[PDB]
Amino acid sequence: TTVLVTGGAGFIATHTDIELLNKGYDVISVDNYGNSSPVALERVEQITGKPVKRYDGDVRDEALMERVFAENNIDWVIHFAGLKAVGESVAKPIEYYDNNLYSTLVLLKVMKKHNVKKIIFSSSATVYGTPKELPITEETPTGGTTNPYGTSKLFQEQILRDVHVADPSWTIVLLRYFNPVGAHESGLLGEDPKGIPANLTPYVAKVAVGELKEVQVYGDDYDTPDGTGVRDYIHVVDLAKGHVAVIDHIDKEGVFVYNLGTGHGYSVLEVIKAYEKAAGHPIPYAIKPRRPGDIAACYADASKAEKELGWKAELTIDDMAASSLNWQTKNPNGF
Amino acid sequence: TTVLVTGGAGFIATHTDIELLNKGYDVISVDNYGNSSPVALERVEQITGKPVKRYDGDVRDEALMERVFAENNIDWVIHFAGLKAVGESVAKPIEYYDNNLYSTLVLLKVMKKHNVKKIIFSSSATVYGTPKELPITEETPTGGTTNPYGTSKLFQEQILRDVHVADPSWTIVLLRYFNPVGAHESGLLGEDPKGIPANLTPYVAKVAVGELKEVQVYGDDYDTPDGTGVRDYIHVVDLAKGHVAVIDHIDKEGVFVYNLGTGHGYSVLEVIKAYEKAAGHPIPYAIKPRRPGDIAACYADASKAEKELGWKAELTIDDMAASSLNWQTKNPNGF
Ligand SMILES: NC(=O)c1ccc[n+]([C@@H]2O[C@H](COP(=O)([O-])OP(=O)(O)OC[C@H]3O[C@@H](n4cnc5c(N)ncnc54)[C@H](O)[C@@H]3O)[C@@H](O)[C@H]2O)c1
Ligand SMILES: NC(=O)c1ccc[n+]([C@@H]2O[C@H](COP(=O)([O-])OP(=O)(O)OC[C@H]3O[C@@H](n4cnc5c(N)ncnc54)[C@H](O)[C@@H]3O)[C@@H](O)[C@H]2O)c1
Ligand SMILES: CC(=O)N[C@H]1[C@@H](OP(=O)(O)OP(=O)(O)OC[C@H]2O[C@@H](n3ccc(=O)[nH]c3=O)[C@H](O)[C@@H]2O)O[C@H](CO)[C@@H](O)[C@@H]1O
Ligand SMILES: CC(=O)N[C@H]1[C@@H](OP(=O)(O)OP(=O)(O)OC[C@H]2O[C@@H](n3ccc(=O)[nH]c3=O)[C@H](O)[C@@H]2O)O[C@H](CO)[C@@H](O)[C@@H]1O
Ligand SMILES: [Mg+2]
Ligand SMILES: [Mg+2]
Ligand SMILES: [Mg+2]
Ligand SMILES: [Mg+2]
Repeated sequence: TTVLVTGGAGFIATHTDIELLNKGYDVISVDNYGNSSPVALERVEQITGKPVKRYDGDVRDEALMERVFAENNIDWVIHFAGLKAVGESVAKPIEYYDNNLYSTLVLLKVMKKHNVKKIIFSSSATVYGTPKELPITEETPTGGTTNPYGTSKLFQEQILRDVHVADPSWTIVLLRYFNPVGAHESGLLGEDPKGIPANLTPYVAKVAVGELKEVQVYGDDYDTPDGTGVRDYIHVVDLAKGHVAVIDHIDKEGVFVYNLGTGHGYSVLEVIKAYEKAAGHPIPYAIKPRRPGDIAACYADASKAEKELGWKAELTIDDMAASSLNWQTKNPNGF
Repeated sequence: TTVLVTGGAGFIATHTDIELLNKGYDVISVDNYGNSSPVALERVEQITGKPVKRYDGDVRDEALMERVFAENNIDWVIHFAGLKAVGESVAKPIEYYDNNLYSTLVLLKVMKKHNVKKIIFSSSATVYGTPKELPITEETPTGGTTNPYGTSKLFQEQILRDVHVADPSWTIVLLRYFNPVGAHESGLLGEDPKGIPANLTPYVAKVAVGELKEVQVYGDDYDTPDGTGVRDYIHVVDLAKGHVAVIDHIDKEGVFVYNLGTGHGYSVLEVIKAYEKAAGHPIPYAIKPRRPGDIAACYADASKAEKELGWKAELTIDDMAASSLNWQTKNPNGF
């Protein structure tokens, strides 16, 4: 089984690459390195002892994607390529909608042309907007998205559903990830964005090892116990294993929806404390205004994925923090 | 004032071109002729005695759209370019989403680059899905769209709203048209799709003049008085005049939403009868299965547009039928 992984050198993709390779799948990456390094793929290869076929370019480049599909026999696609910062998406909607919607459309056009009809889409808890209920299940209504990133994810889900309506020989798996954190136990690979991290834990990790000065905590006036945002953090290795479970167990036509989270919700301050326990010292933070697009609280009921895929997130917020900190200590500037 | 009209040689656009030109606006067309003829623009020029600057190509071609904006000083854009058949959209979702979403995104990218920040978007009663109430007002909730075409229109509206959030110096006018029918009184111009018409009235007109054999009536088991679909038909000349009213009266920043319809609902059989009265003979029809994506009944409350734009649709279903039939009699194969 050959798996094309778009955004193949990113955070979640590189952890997924490892887990796929370790189970005997073949892996091809396509990435433009907007938010990652090609070096991450060397580290995948080093950890696993296995190849990643590497293509360099944009998923919106039809000629490139035609070459990828012409040169390889692809069974599954995992579509990670996208821009993903909630706050940034509010200020740059067109950049988000172009990148995120059109990457998907060029991918699907080329897939259809080669009759490759099995896709895992990297969706997001953001599709639930302000959650109609907590914890969130796959029956919780979607919509009321609060930022163009989240909107783009919900739009993409609908586009994929419409593909199956027009051709029900497709297998479409919509994986709504919560908040992945952490690093591969080896410490050879972890979260390495370009520029200042837009997400919480890489920023916290960098402050803890002295690469950044101060954790910026966006809002303390949310309707949560300590007033900061509450999120379901999941170890990126558990999230990676979920992808392998999908491909191991789903070999039928249809549209399948799964929440991938832990069910445990942590506030921003509780994440900071987890890292402080891991580091053995204070991690400086400051309360700042709310970030546009942010909601108060979201966390998952992931029991559907356990039932149908045999999959559960085992790793704890301490494992997440320790592994993150191990990676960032060994690689303070990343790659 | 210079107005770029994308999809500038299509049905609604050519009627709009006339009304804009007759009020002293300058008009540029960009069109790929997927569903229209370049000859329609000669007829615009002939009716008005005024020029249309003609560009030939795809709105998704960034280099073309960059040339259009570099070569002209554009004040307003009216974005008609899209694929628009409900039933077809169900079978060809990706063609619809590519054409419709990416045309809009390339347009907006180029507009932003030249600081042209006034747009009228050709939206659609389809955004209301199965209407939560009748008649439909701009307060009726959107969503529950039943076909990728309608979905694409609702997605585009949200994208445009997100542009204004990121840059509230924009003027965005979302015009939700109901069902335009008819032709310019001259009979020199009218609805001329490529291939068999996908919409009702051009097909009815062609049957009436003997160009097609039999009106295919899609479903007679809807919850409507005669069981066929019910739509708010609006004379295309009234709809064109609505666009001029927007540009005459709206010169401020913001997002503005208007339903453009008559408030009168007609069944498919009542449309056929209107044409039979206009032709003076039976127009053969046959009851066929439901078309995928179709809803039972939609019609407009357009009083918001009357209030704010001084605009109202005056022309009746008889005017629509007579003018359609006048055009199709003089031009049985169109252009
Ligand atoms: N918390 C999370 O990190 C999270 C949660 C839910 C969903 N997701 C989704 O997961 C996917 C991956 O997230 P991630 O955290 O690994 O982010 P990431 O930035 O590390 O990974 C995305 C990769 O895609 C690449 N890329 C982006 N646009 C591209 C394009 N047009 N062509 C080619 N390459 C492109 C980037 O360079 C990057 O390596 C995204 O689609 C994101 O929305 C992420
Ligand atoms: N009942 C209606 O006809 C109706 C009602 C509501 C909304 N609308 C919207 O109005 C617009 C115009 O409708 P119309 O009835 O004039 O249809 P039309 O097909 O006559 O007009 C659209 C024009 O766009 C062109 N076009 C399409 N895609 C293009 C692209 N990518 N680049 C360049 N040209 C392109 C076609 O060749 C055509 O001339 C569409 O966006 C449609 O969804 C139509
Ligand atoms: C860039 C990124 O990885 N975004 C992902 C994250 O969303 P999400 O926006 O929740 O992720 P963040 O890591 O940016 O934010 C987590 C929490 O920390 C706060 N915060 C964040 C950064 C910071 O420097 N300071 C701070 O206080 C936020 O307000 C929020 O309450 O999970 C989603 C699924 O839920 C994914 O779809 C998003 O792609
Ligand atoms: C291709 C086209 O112009 N579609 C437009 C039309 O939708 P809409 O789908 O209503 O337009 P149609 O002209 O296709 O259908 C009108 C009615 O006639 C029926 N029918 C149609 C064709 C036919 O041959 N036989 C028949 O019975 C339909 O089932 C429907 O009840 O108005 C919408 C706004 O409301 C626009 O967004 C759509 O772009
Ligand atoms: Mg908790
Ligand atoms: Mg089980
Ligand atoms: Mg009526
Ligand atoms: Mg008034």
